[PDB]
Amino acid sequence: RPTFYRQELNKTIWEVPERYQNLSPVGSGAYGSVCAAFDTKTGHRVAVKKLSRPFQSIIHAKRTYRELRLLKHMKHENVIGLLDVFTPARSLEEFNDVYLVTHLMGADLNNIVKCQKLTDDHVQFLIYQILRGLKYIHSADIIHRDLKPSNLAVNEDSELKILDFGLVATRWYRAPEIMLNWMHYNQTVDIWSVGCIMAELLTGRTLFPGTDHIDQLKLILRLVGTPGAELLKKISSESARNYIQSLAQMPKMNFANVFIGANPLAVDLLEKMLVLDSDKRITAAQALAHAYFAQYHDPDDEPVADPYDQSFESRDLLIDEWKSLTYDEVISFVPPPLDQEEME
Ligand SMILES: Nc1nccc(-c2c(-c3ccc(F)cc3)ncn2C2CCNCC2)n1
Ligand SMILES: N=C(N)NC[C@]12C[C@H]3C[C@H](C[C@H](C3)C1)C2
Ligand SMILES: [Ca+2]
Ligand SMILES: [Ca+2]
Ligand SMILES: [Ca+2]
Ligand SMILES: [Ca+2]
Ligand SMILES: [Cl-]
Repeated sequence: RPTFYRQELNKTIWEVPERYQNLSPVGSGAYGSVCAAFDTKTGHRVAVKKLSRPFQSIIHAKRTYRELRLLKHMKHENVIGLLDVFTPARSLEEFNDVYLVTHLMGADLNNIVKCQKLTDDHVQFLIYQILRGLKYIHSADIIHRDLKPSNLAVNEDSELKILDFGLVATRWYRAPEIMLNWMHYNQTVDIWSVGCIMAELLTGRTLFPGTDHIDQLKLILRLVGTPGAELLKKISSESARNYIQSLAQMPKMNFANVFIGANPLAVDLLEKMLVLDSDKRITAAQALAHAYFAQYHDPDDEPVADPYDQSFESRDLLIDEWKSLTYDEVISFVPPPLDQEEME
């Protein structure tokens, strides 16, 4: 049995195994807070997330289970996964805290594009990695739905992982079907976000920096043009349909005149991502085959996910049932090998 120690971090007590040393706060995460740490077992740097009040209500309890199940399933180099999961609890009766461990990623995408004019080759690599991770999570019928630079973790060598998938926020990267609440959408909501992110990496400017939902919609329509009646099919609110229908008709812009000086292959990819019709939007797997990524693309190294059983999502269980199921998942966790890759 590991010896734990207590340390106050972010004005609360963390209780962690001696294995993890030199904890230092590196910001909030989804439903928790995160500390960097040194794993004395492997000499690796890790990030430890302590969930906040994981069993306070059935909402917290189910999202705790959801997140632990999801992270236990994710095994991809561009997707956050688990090195460890622990609790100071000695039994289910004591079980009230959950800590999740992953490799340390020092930055997010906003740290990369802020004070640096990125080269096109570097933008290619960053977007390629997002799409590789999206192909994987999408293959398991998991969608991010709120992909944005602050949800892309990046290390010192621009290696990137998607986080907080499948779970006041900026809406500047959200797919229009999400932001304004369409009755049905698909996995390519995330591809819209990639388009917005890529545009910003190329120009240094946020593509659609709207001040409210209506201002953001008008910015979007100025670029991609007014939608046809067909897309009104997806909007339930009559007042919203009436408003959009009421707008003066706008032509789609030629993206080549918007992204002056960009790689023409980048402009072509943006044209395929930033389309209002989500059934016309390029998929992650299709985008990986686009010539923009030719120097990185490798079909042998763009894997899909094992099937993921989400049948628990339709079920209402009691707090103590979610808590016991979560405890089961903590105890059954099998840490991965330190080295899980081989030369191609
Ligand atoms: N520094 C770093 N490195 C890796 C991940 C995170 C992380 C996690 C997280 C998720 C699961 C897990 F098991 C452990 C940590 N959640 C939010 N963040 C963010 C903390 C600051 N914003 C960017 C990343 N932070
Ligand atoms: N001000 C910005 N950074 N973006 C707003 C934009 C700029 C141009 C491309 C699209 C459409 C239209 C012209 C309005 C987005
Ligand atoms: Ca390769
Ligand atoms: Ca190896
Ligand atoms: Ca490596
Ligand atoms: Ca090969
Ligand atoms: Cl599974």
